[PDB]
Amino acid sequence: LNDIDFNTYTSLEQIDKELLTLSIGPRSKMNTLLHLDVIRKRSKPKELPFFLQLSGEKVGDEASVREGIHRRDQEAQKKLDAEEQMNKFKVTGRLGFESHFTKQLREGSQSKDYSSLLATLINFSPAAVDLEIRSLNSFEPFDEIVWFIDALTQGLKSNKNFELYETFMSLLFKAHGDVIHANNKNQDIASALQNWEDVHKKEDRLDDLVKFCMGVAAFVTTA
Amino acid sequence: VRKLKHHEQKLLKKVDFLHRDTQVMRTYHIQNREDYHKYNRICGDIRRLANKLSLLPPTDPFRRKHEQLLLDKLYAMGVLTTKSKISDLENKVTVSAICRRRLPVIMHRLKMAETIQDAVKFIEQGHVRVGPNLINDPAYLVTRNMEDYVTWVDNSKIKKTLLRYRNQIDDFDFS
Amino acid sequence: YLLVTAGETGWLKYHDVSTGQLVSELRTKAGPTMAMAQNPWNAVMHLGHSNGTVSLWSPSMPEPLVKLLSARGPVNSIAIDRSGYYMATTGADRSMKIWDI
Amino acid sequence: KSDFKFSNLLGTVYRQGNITFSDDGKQLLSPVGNRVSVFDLINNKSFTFEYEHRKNIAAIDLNKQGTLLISIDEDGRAILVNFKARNVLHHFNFKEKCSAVKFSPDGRLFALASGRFLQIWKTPDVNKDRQFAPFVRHRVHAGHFQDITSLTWSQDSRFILTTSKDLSAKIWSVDSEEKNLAATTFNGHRDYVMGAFFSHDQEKIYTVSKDGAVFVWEFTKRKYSWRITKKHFFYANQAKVKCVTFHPATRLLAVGFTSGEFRLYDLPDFTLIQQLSMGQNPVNTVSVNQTGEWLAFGSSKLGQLLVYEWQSESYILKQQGHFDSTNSLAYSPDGSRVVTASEDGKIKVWDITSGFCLATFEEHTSSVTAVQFAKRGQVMFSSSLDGTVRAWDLIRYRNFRTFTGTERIQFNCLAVDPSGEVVCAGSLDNFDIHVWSVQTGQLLDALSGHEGPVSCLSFSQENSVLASASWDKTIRIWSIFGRSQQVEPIEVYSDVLALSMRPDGKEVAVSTLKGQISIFNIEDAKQVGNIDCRKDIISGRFNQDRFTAKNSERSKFFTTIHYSFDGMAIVAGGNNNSICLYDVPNEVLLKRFIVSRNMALNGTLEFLNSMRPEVRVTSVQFSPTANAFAAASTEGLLIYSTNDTILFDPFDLDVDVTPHSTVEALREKQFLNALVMAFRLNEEYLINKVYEAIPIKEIPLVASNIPAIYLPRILKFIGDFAIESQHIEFNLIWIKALLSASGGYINEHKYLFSTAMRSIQRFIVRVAKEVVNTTTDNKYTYRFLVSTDGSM
Amino acid sequence: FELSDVKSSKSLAEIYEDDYTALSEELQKAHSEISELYANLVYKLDVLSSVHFVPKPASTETPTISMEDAQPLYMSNASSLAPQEI
Repeated sequence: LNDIDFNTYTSLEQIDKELLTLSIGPRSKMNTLLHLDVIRKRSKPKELPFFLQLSGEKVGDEASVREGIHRRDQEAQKKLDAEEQMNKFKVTGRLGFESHFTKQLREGSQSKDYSSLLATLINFSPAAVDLEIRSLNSFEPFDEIVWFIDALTQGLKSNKNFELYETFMSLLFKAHGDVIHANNKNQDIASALQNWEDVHKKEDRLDDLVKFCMGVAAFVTTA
Repeated sequence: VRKLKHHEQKLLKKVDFLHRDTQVMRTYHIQNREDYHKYNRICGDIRRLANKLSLLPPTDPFRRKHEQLLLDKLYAMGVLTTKSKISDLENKVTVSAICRRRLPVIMHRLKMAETIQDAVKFIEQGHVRVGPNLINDPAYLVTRNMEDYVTWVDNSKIKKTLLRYRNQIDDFDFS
Repeated sequence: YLLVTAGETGWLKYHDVSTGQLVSELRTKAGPTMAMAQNPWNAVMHLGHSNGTVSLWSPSMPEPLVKLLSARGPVNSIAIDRSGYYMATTGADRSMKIWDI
Repeated sequence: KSDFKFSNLLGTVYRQGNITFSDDGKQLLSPVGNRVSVFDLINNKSFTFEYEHRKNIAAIDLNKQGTLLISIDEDGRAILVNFKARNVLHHFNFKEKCSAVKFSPDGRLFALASGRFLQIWKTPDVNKDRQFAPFVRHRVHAGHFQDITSLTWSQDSRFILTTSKDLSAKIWSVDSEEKNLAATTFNGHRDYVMGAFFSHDQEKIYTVSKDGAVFVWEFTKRKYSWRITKKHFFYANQAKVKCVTFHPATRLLAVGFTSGEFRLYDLPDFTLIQQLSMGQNPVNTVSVNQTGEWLAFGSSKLGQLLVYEWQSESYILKQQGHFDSTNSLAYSPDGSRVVTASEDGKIKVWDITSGFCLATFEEHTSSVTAVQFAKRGQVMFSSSLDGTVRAWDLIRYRNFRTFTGTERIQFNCLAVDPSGEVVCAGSLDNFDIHVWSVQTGQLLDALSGHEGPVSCLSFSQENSVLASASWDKTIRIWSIFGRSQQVEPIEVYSDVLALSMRPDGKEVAVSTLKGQISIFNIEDAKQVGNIDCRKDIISGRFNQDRFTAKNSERSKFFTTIHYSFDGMAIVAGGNNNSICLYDVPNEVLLKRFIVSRNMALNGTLEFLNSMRPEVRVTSVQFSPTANAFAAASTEGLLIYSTNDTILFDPFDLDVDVTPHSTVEALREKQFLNALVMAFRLNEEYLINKVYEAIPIKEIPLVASNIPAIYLPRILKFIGDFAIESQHIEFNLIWIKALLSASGGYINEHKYLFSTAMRSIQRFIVRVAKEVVNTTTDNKYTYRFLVSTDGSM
Repeated sequence: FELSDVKSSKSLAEIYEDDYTALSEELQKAHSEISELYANLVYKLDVLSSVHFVPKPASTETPTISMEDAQPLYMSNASSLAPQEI
């Protein structure tokens, strides 16, 4: 009633467990996430020898013409430029081996609950999120991917931040879709994806609702 | 400085740091010397565009299109009346043509005010309008169509008296 | 009959005012000239730069006739006796000099 | 409904002066001509301060604790304002032209570089109730010889660096004892000085020149003082430093030259982190986030503002406002986008919900004269003096077509059929309405019959007719479909010059040159009624005039009219200083806003205080969400809104309807009664509370039993809440239940639920299909990645 | 075209270097110049014959940014193409 006494009321976080909710934030974050890479590609900025070696047509050697008989250089020069920035940035500050995100994921796997991982994942910045999801690992045991899949499935069970959990899943399929498809039918990943699919086939009611509302709305307003 | 005498002229024939500009000042009453210089510089700009576009290869779609653009835009401005020539552009675009396009001169030939100075006084006193909106500064070159749609502002003493003489005043319009 | 207009881009122009033609136009490699005063026994322009150097210029040739190191920092002001014999320079490092030109 | 606050300003993201970041680094404050725009970066939003100044803002600053904002215009006139409420606290008058302002990082006091004196004031408390005269001086110093060109505080709040055109940099202290400590100067330096900074430990002092020289002074020994430890140089050809900023905690020096180059250096070792060219015009202002990660750059010549993130090389925002003057306006059919056309040909597409510039279009050449949409989300047409009418998409963002006449004739006004199939354009050199087909492209014909230029056009979007109005003192209603080609001419008393049409499609409203807004019924071709406007217009005087601001008809008429979407209200604007909001059915004015108090703009003084930019409203429109309206004027795209709703506007109350009674209704579980009483009170927070209170298994019963008087208000509220609320299927269950329970009523009175259905479908289209499309994409990706055979 | 009956300023070494290394750069130079000066002219005339203030249009290496971009900055050209034309 304190909200009454101050005649101002705050929206609830989530009304109920069965109710899908969105991230409390901008609606631009979904588009920015799903289309981050192309944003980079469109936001990159715009930009002798003494002994010459000429040819039989360029100089007057039509005889050698009638009996006629640099990309690797640019590749080498590109290598060289890479060396240049590589040793131009030379900070020796002492930084931890294991990044915060991957560590937090690790003990989340240990404890079999990913609450903190989801919290920090949502708190990330979009450029970051893309960076880490791209820079996961794909070794044989597939532990990191399995753990991340479990985290996303746990979140969809949580019924919060529905949009960001789906878009994280799509980003993972974008980056490491190749490996997951390749080593498909491996039992662990199969089970993980099967849980994910179970939750998602549970959620499709939202598609139903949106289609109904749109169809009826157009019918009423134009007929 | 002193209308200096014969011998000292011969020694100093060029020491005066103190008249077509003034001739136009008197004949069509343009506002200031800087105004006249402005018109001259405009004419020179046109001339140099002609020279450089001519230097451009005459057999170029770009050059010919840009030529037609320029000439049409000048015609729309109404400095000149023809369209079929370029030597017209190099010769008859004159400070005289621009200054006769000037608004009070338009008022005079279209017969708003009997004299150029009366026209300018009326522009100051705010009695004319071009299309919807009125005009306060005489140095206002009027486009072809607009100068065709010049007339007085409403409910001005000038229009009231004109209509009174005609005995065609009509107070419903609060003329 | 000569008008001297030293300013900020670092530049000194003699403008003959009777006939009306820029007689001379000398760049100063120094910088924004801080002070300026004319030697009248001599009619040579003393500019005072930010280095702490006075420089004596004449409209004929494009190099300083002479340069003096007066003070450190910049030179606020310079004034010249009417006989063009003595000069006084004041520089923003709280310094004052009396010079035998 | 008749109250509007100035809620936003679009275009001109930066005009002149200092740019700053907020404490949290989440907000960028920019000075626009009179006011201050706040761009909230993480939540992707914008905002503009209601108060104006008298002239252009010359400097800003934000208190570090994120509470106070001082803003000074070009004559010492300073306004001190609060944020957490956005109100003006005081306004003092520092008599000389200020040059820079800074709040000491303690916040206790702020310094002020004006001319060649340094001024240091204490700063008023905010928690303190509004005092009368709270500004108090703390010190004045006059050690310089020319203008103080830049200023800096120390990290501890005890020392001030001032750089002046005397070629010098001065350390002043704030106390007398520390004056004794370091009251020191810094000489020996080339063309100008443009910044001075303490290092992190403060034993090193950097001075950045104008020629391009950096001096590292360092308190070392040859009884010893401030040697010039090192000299670094930029090397630009002729470009010169224009503005510099130094983040000490990460040792960044960002420098913006006059050629449009800007560089980032790491300072002590002095390495070039990077270098970019923003444009061919000088970079005019710089600032740095506190965490060192975001750089803000302002260039004034084009009014372009950039926020860059150098760690990751990513542009958080890169907008550039219009150059000349927003000539015309158009809203998207649902209300999300706004397209504005300059006097240059720049046609920019803005998004509203985040006040940003989604795109620009440059394919026009001369000034654009009118812009308009279809009754569809697809297309958009523009008309310019170019002699062309250009048809753009807005899903691929590209021209369909360039309609044009035959003689390259300039087009003043535009209109488009509802079916998006016929395009009509009215010139001024021909006074024939040229009519093109969309899909074919080649112009059908020239509707002729006016004499004198065709001032404006529009289409009745129900009978699908067009009214065309001309300086022939006349209106002309054409039916141009189906075998007939029939005309109907009506006469007004004087030159019509603006026109608009009832959304239902029955009436026209035409503003003439006497300043009377006549209103006609179409089918009867008769005059339903007119509204005088001559006296309720605040024109402006001209400093070059010889007469008064009353007895001149300089802008005594309205060149822009538009209806509201209930068809009950009219917004009007012209070359005058006023935007007047009338209402049709009773012929009166509801409101009058003054567009700008800025004596720089010409017609802004009513009595002068004993060629140039004038103020004028080129075109107005309502919003298809009918909670806000926009006016495109010489200073940009002003947007007034109602989204405050700080107002007790009840409806059909009775003595027993109180918020406490509503809460008691909730507790005793009559959800229908609670909702009805909530609307009867008509208060947003109570509506919100009850709405989120009632349960799902009972929503359908409520939707069944809501009274028909409250169907429209509930639909509208649901739409305007479901845009920015995160309870999707809550809103969707609600909407589905509403449509199910009452559909036939809405179909029978579609014109009454227009804006309601518009908002609902906007919610579903813009922020529901997107979630479901991503869902579908993931579902199919999973199906394919599992179903198919593996690799190898 | 026309030959050059004046002495060649660059010897064989140089002309072969040139053969070792938009139609005519001089042509684009003249094109840009005439465009700029014509913009100046139309400025002058619009100031003279308009009714409302008009500003001077503009002023007239290293990597550059593009502040205008006639796409929403997140749309791929693969998505701006239409199926008929591909």
